Amino acid sequence: VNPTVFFDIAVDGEPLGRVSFELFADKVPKTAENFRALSTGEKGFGYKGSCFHRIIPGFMCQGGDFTRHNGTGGKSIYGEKFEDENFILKHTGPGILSMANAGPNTNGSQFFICTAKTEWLDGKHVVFGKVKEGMNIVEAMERFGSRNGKTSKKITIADCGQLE
Amino acid sequence: SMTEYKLVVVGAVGVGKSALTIQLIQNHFVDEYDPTIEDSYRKQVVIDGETCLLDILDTAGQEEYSAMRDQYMRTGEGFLCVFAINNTKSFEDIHHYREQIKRVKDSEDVPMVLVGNKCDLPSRTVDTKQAQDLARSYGIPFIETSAKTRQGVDDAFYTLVREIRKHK
Ligand SMILES: CCn1c(-c2cc(N3CCN(C)CC3)cnc2[C@H](C)OC)c2c3cc(ccc31)-c1csc(n1)C[C@H](NC(=O)[C@H]1C[C@@H]1C)C(=O)N1CCC[C@H](N1)C(=O)OCC(C)(C)C2
Ligand SMILES: Nc1nc2c(ncn2[C@@H]2O[C@H](COP(=O)(O)OP(=O)(O)NP(=O)(O)O)[C@@H](O)[C@H]2O)c(=O)[nH]1
Ligand SMILES: [Mg+2]
Repeated sequence: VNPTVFFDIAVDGEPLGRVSFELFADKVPKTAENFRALSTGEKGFGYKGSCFHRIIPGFMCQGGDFTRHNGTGGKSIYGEKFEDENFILKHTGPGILSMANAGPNTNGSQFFICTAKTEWLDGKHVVFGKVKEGMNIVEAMERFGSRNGKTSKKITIADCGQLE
Repeated sequence: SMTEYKLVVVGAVGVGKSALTIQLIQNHFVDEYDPTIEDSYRKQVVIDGETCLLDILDTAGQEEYSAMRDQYMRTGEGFLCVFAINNTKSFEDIHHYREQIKRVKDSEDVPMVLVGNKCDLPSRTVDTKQAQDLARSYGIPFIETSAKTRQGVDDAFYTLVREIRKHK
């Protein structure tokens, strides 16, 4: 049974709402496990408190740098980086959850949520989940973004964990 | 008002386009890698006694979006063509950037400067003579730089302004 995790999103510290994700442990178990563990914080570190540093309307919301909080950092539960598990799943449309990277086999903790189909990322970023509930929260996050991704308010993961 | 110069910084991923620009604008060195989407900066300087306003477009080196460079090449007045002296592929990528700029602007005469960056590192794979000969065949200046030590940073951007002045 694929796990489900949640983010409680805040905007300059004020609550916005909850987004939940199904993680495709049945297709990308190692990548889903990394995101699951970072969402519970069970290794002593993870997504809680971190921000969405890059939001580009029409494309995606990107976050997950909990080590440097500036979009350059992040780390996996396996080490600083880990390999591309597979590219079976595609960036088919809004709600797709996929790993950010700086080239082949550089997955850490940064991730992005698609707000449109981004098919040219297929075979370069590992898709491993999708928004289950709260896509309207992701839609609402877009207006705090901009052409180059700079955000006009601080969009943070106020709380996060695994749902039963 | 002072004359404005539209400078555009181009080159392969990781050669130091942003580190050079941020050194120019903010006088410090970014050690971490923050991959660029697109950033714009403004700075006034004095060059050869004349005060002017630099408008700098710091571009992404991502090969995936090479088709989308044509629009900022249309707008730009001069191009800082950056490679890293320890990255021979980035030196080879220079030809494709210059060819793309010439094609987009439909001119053999576009203000450009060749910049070999990271000259503080000991792992040099592109010889100074190699880059100097390439720049001579293009008819443009060649400047060696380090965003880390600041060597040549002002010189690279100011030389590009002088190239635009000679063209205009
Ligand atoms: C040409 C302008 N440009 C554009 C672009 C592209 C288009 N089209 C392309 C497709 N056709 C069909 C239509 C037109 C239109 N408009 C723009 C933008 C709005 O024009 C300003 C993009 C982009 C991406 C990078 C650099 C320049 C870029 C870049 C720079 S590092 C990168 N990608 C990958 C990025 N690594 C990291 O962060 C590393 C640090 C961490 C560890 C990464 O894992 N992710 C996740 C996936 C999304 C990606 N970030 C990102 O942000 O994509 C932005 C997007 C807008 C989706 C694409
Ligand atoms: N030693 C040294 N490192 C440098 C120098 N210039 C840049 N770097 C380093 O090289 C890495 C990439 O630099 P960056 O300026 O981001 O390169 P870029 O060309 O803008 N990359 P992109 O095309 O993704 O936007 C960073 O770790 C940066 O600190 C330099 O002169 N010397
Ligand atoms: Mg850059």
